[PDB]
Amino acid sequence: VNSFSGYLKLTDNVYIKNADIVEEAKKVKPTVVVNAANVYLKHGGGVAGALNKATNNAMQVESDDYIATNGPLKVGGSCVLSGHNLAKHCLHVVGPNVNKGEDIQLLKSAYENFNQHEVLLAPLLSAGIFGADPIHSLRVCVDTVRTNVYLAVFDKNLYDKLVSSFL
Ligand SMILES: CCc1c[nH]c2ncnc(NN3C(=O)CC[C@@H]3C)c12
Ligand SMILES: [Cl-]
Repeated sequence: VNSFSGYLKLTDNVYIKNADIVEEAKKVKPTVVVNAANVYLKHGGGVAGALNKATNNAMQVESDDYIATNGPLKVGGSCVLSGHNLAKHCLHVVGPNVNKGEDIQLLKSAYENFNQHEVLLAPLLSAGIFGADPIHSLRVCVDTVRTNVYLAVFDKNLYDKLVSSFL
């Protein structure tokens, strides 16, 4: 038993809710919150901008030090950093940005990072401002992640579409 509440069980291991991931994180304080990161960990907008704002920019400060030491992530890759006031850890995961021509097949690689964590709160990777169809992102998630994932979808109209088209 865990502290997540109000989710639709899509499968044995995937759950979904209409909520802002930032508010879910503040309420639950999960072990792992997933950020929809870019390779430079420049958290300007979308999920990343919202999470970073909620940390009062501490996420960005930590991220800039990470990049200065290690260089950029790979598309499809990830790193574990602090979750600051939102979670124990933040798993920064880079899904492909189809607006930049990046291979949508890399979305499966991106979701594979989730399997290194038993339970995660997460957004739909590559969707939103990253340009991919959220319906596709949800399907890849279900077909790739085997650990317990709680997906927060802020857009209510999209949530309804994701639910209705699922089975
Ligand atoms: C609007 C930005 C945002 C803030 N907090 C969020 N929490 C969850 N998802 C979010 N955005 N997204 C959707 O709602 C559908 C896919 C895309 C990632 C957000
Ligand atoms: Cl977004």
